[PDB]
Amino acid sequence: AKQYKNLVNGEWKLSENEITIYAPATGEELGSVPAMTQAEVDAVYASAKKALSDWRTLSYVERAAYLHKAADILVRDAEKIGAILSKEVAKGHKAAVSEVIRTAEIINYAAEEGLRMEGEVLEGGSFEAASKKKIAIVRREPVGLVLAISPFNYPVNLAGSKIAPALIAGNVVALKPPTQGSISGLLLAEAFAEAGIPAGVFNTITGRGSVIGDYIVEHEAVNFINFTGSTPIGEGIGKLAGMRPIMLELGGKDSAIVLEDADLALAAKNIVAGAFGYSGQRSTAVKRVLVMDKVADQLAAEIKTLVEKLSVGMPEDDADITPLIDTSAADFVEGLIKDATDKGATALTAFNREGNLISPVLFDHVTTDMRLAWEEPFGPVLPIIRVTTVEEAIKISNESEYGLQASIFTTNFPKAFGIAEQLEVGTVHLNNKTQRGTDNFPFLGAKKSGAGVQGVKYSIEAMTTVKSVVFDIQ
Amino acid sequence: AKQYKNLVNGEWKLSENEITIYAPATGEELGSVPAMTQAEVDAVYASAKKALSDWRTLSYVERAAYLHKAADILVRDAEKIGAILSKEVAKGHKAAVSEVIRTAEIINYAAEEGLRMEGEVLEGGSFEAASKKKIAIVRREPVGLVLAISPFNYPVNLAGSKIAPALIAGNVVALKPPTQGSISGLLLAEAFAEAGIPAGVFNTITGRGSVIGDYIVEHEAVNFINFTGSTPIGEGIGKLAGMRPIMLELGGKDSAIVLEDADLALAAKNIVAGAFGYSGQRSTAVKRVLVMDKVADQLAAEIKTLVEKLSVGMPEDDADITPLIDTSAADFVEGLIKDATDKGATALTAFNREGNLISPVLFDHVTTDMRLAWEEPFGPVLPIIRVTTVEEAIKISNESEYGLQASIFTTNFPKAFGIAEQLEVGTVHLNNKTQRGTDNFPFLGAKKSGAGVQGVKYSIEAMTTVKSVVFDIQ
Amino acid sequence: AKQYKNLVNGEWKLSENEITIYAPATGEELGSVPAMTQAEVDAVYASAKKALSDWRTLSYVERAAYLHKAADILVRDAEKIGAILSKEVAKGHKAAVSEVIRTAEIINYAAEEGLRMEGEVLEGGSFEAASKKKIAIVRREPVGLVLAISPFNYPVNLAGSKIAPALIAGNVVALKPPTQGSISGLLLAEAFAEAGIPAGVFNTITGRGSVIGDYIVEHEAVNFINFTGSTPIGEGIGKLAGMRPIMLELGGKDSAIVLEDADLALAAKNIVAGAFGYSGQRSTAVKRVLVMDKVADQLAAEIKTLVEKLSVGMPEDDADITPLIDTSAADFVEGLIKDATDKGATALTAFNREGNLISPVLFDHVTTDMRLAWEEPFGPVLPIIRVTTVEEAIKISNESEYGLQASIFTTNFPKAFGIAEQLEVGTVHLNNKTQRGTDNFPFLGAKKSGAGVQGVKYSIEAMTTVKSVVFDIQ
Ligand SMILES: NC(=O)c1ccc[n+]([C@@H]2O[C@H](COP(=O)([O-])OP(=O)(O)OC[C@H]3O[C@@H](n4cnc5c(N)ncnc54)[C@H](OP(=O)(O)O)[C@@H]3O)[C@@H](O)[C@H]2O)c1
Ligand SMILES: NC(=O)c1ccc[n+]([C@@H]2O[C@H](COP(=O)([O-])OP(=O)(O)OC[C@H]3O[C@@H](n4cnc5c(N)ncnc54)[C@H](OP(=O)(O)O)[C@@H]3O)[C@@H](O)[C@H]2O)c1
Ligand SMILES: O=C[C@H](O)[C@H](O)COP(=O)(O)O
Repeated sequence: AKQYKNLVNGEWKLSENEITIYAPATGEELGSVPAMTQAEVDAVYASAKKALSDWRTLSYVERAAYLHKAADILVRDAEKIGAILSKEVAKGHKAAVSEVIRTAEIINYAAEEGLRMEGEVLEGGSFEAASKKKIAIVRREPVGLVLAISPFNYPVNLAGSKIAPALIAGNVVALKPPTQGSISGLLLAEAFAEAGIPAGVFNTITGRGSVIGDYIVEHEAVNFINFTGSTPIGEGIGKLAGMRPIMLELGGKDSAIVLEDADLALAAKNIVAGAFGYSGQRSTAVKRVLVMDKVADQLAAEIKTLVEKLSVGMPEDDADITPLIDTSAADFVEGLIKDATDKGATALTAFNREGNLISPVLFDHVTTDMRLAWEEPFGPVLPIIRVTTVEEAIKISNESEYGLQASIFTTNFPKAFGIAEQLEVGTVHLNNKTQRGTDNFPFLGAKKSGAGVQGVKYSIEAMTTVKSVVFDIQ
Repeated sequence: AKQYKNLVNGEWKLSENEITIYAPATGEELGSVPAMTQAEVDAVYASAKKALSDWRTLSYVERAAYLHKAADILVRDAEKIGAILSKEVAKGHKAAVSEVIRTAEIINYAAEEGLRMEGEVLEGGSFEAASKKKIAIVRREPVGLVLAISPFNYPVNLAGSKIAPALIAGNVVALKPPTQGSISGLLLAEAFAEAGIPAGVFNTITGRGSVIGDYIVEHEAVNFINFTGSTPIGEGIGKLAGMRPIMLELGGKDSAIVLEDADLALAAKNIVAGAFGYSGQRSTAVKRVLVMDKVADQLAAEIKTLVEKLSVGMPEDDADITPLIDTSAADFVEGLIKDATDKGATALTAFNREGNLISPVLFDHVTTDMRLAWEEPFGPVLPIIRVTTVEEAIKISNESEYGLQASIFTTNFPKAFGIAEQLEVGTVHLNNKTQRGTDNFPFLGAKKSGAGVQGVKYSIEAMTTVKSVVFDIQ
Repeated sequence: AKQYKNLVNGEWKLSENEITIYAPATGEELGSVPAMTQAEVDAVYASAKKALSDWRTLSYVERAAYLHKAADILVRDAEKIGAILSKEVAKGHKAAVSEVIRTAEIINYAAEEGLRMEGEVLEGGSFEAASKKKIAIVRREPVGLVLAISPFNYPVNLAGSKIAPALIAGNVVALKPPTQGSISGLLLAEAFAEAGIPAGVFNTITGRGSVIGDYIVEHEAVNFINFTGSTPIGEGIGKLAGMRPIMLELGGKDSAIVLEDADLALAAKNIVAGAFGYSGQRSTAVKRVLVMDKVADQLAAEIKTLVEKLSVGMPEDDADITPLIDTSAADFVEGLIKDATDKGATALTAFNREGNLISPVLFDHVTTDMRLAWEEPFGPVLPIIRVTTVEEAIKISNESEYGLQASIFTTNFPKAFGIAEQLEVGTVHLNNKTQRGTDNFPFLGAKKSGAGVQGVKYSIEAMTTVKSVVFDIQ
């Protein structure tokens, strides 16, 4: 309906070519976003680097004021933005509004976290007596221009989680939203524009990653790449970054380890909520159940009953299971479902597909020779893998190339901590689904699941460097 | 002339083929080191990953005890090791012994720093009231297998500065010393072996980086690359690293900014010591003087007087200026000198070369069109560049692709801090030469000078990750 | 003139007796505050300890919301409150409004500082191998009921500087303002009540020292005493506190050391502003100049010219010099002036007194046998003491029983740092007047100038304790 524009050096810019966005659940035309050229990318980066000097010389309190204003505007327009976001990525209406609200919360928290940045004073006399009068005054500085790249499934939340930590520290930022999700990304940018963010301090880039993706990453003007998306794309970003710093939040295949002494009802509740939330289109979703044989039959039945209770419908109706982001995703999920069936897996809930609306499929008796045991579906399908020992569960869990998070369901917490030490993941939730929040907590993935540590204070630290001034007291 | 061996899984192994090492100053045959094959590299990494489990489960004090033992052995054998190191890299005998002692100091300091590793407890109620009973127990863990690569100019010191921080945190390590310097690196390995370091926890790799260099870095078994060397090789390591974390300490072109109110005698003393130490083969060396014109004539004269008193001779005689590491290095330095001369630079001290022993050359009236104004010589040649304003000095300093350190000589310390904020370097020393110490201080380079922050406590943090355990209080 | 009430368990209470409050500059009747009995104090403390359980179990975000709301209300009523504050303690009208604004900023900053207080996870294996599986989860908790006692010269700012840090951490608070200043304190309490602070979480106490003075401190319900006032009164509070924690902000006699290379005009500007602000009725004020004799004549002349131009008049006219707080204070200041004159000091500005309005008196050639060299006047009188060495200045400065802050005026900052290390004070300001701000900086006094460390984050730590939970991983 509307022709959207990029925020470039404090002004709204059209491009010669544009990309029409459609609602994945209905095909409704939502608008268009610019298809930037390489020359327009250069202008965005040139504007950012020119604004950096005056921006980093502002006080922390002044930079924090801008972020607070943008958060206030997001809360004001949460219904407006969430309504469009719901259509753009086929997310439940209420869930879409919640994302906008959560984004404002992260921006506010990042502003107050970052303005309290402190330095250190180190003593030369800690290392050698002859240097006892030498001290080091170590203060934090920005890294420069941060390229922020958000994913389709949380195009606003996982944009703000990068923009706010970067800006408070004195960096300038360019946001590359996902094409499917660029409208919501540009709506987020409108809030920062209305808040008065100085020209060039924050800008947006839109275009198909397959066309301009490598160019925006390879560009020498960029000092830092903060990316959330698929593991293959993250792999390429790692190569193109060279020796420049990066943060990557990539794929996940979070395991849920259920021991013999677990509250099976509580486990089934958390497993189903985490696995099928947003139709399973989340990196921190429960994506495989590793359950001890003794309790597998009872756990599978309780999970099944809850899966049968999930609603399947449209975003406007706040259905639990909504249509997937596009046809390719549904075809990929259907293939994984077909593979499990052909190899003897027991489908405890039935596969059905209407367009790209896939019903929630629960598989039992999944074996490691099935693709569904390892590949990230990003769809509403959950495998149950039976194990005989906790060592096997740890073994199978760590054999995955992914290591984002894991859940352990048990009443023996000392043992759970011991298991957690052996799991090659960033975060382990006890008797709870895997999840990124609360946003002050650390969020990181091991192995192919990412690089660097996020969460608010951790993001700020990652996107800063240090400047040491050393002198001798006389 | 001994046949030296690599430390592999608690055993000392020769290889089918070996590399003969010669003292660069005299041609004396010092011994041979193995020329490992790719399969032998695979065996090293396999051994390390197998030892990781038992090593990381030990207590901090147990791991610290091994490091203290190794440091004690280094101090005991400082003269023996220093004598060979002096010959192998043409470093002054006394300075070579000092390197070994400093290495023991770093190992001891890293052991006591790392054993005090602490985690953090985060409150869910800091972010949202509904999560006030949720807490995150965040503990530190090793990253896994660290590949340490040291340079020829400090093959023992800049090996220990990587090994000890990694080991205390629970990482396993493979050390790839420089070929010219590998004997010294294997002598360091002997100390760790005699200290009883468990088999596979620490290993060595030798071989020409031009044949196995890419292979040891690209190997998927490596979780972390900690490298010190040239910028082009560091640039390639960043690409081959992919998404994996790295630390790079690359080239330097440190500027010495001398203002009109400077103590010229103090500036000349620090500039000469820092520029010509080890014949200028140091990354943190003063490599260009940016001096206000008003004081340039007198500074240049006082620097000249000190340069003329530097001793030029052999490493065994503890000469200030020793022969460069190889003929190519000397040819490169002579090339830079010719470029400056042809373009009109004033040679305050004459260029003379006997073999690869180059006399110390001081140039005045160097211009930005000369290669010596920018390229890292790694030889005993120092340019003086006159400026008319401090702004110009800052601009010329930041025009360099390097940004390791900088010195400011002035009596106005508030203004010196303001200049320091604008310099694109890791560390700024006031009224003192640039230097890495004290080793507890942060050490880092901006732009093409590196990635990550070293210094003991910073090295430990860089080579650890975090493991978060989240649960709800009831 | 209205009859004011105490906030007690969410209700506003009069007492059978009251205390009428008059403007020190005019005798104007401003209103009355209750003269509480010991039994009414018991009710205040009982209500606070009754509310503690529900208050400390709220989330940090919930507690922060109350403080932010209260700060907003103070900004709204800054003109209303400041107008009364100006009359109550004879502070300049504009300065009084500024105090209210500064209080709001401190309340906001404390709220966001406190909600981010983090805990620690400690490793048993850091100390002994046998305990390597034992970890300590250390979290912050409030100390309980904090008694906050504010001073007459900052009855709102130095109340909020205690209330807000205490409340965010989960403490409950009882505010005892000074009698002269009690109205302004109760006006501050109205803001917290309007913000919805739960009943009993924050309360006020007013009354006569002859009835409740020692009683409010001795009461066993009080877990923490946070006091700003005179040193003798602080001494007594320490005794009555027993083993309970306290914070004391007492008197000062800040030295301003002026070296031969100092900018005398800048030094004179800062010395005069710091010494005569609010007629010198501040503990953190330049109260004695220690100047090298070579520059003393020129410095004294620069100070003299500035002192002569200070305005002397009424709070309503924003005069530089306003009437002192009461007659006894003015008599005490006159006595110090007479002693200095009788012992031979040179009066560079004339002494005049109308009522309790004393004109600013500058003395030169002050010797350390004069009372004015040591005793805190709390009036507009400044001595200049000439020295011949820096060592003499340090000795004379440290001979004082006070050690709050000090100023050093010089262009040699390395030397200034060396001097600062030897000065027995909390804070040393270089080329600037002594001052408490910025409020995130530490504020503390050595020797008889106080106990504990204030500034926002330091005040929160002081008014919290830790709770350690230790268990073994299995
Ligand atoms: N770990 C986490 O925190 C987290 C959170 C959310 C999602 N994810 C992961 O993200 C994936 C799903 O999201 P997605 O489908 O949007 O991922 P994607 O296809 O990798 O795209 C992610 C972002 O990268 C951009 N991009 C694509 N090609 C690029 C290139 N060559 N160079 C630079 N940027 C390029 C895309 O732009 P276009 O939209 O124009 O292609 C988009 O904005 C899943 O694997 C999921 O696990 C991870
Ligand atoms: N910033 C610092 O802390 C610091 C300190 C010292 C030196 N440096 C820098 O290091 C440079 C001089 O040292 P250098 O001559 O030893 O540097 P270099 O030629 O880059 O070699 C450094 C190390 O890398 C190895 N290497 C070579 N090719 C490799 C490859 N393709 N892949 C992986 N590793 C490879 C070398 O082994 P071989 O010997 O077998 O080639 C050696 O052990 C200067 O630029 C100096 O500024 C920096
Ligand atoms: O891609 C989705 C990520 O997992 C995201 O963090 C989901 O949000 P949550 O886990 O915080 O609920």
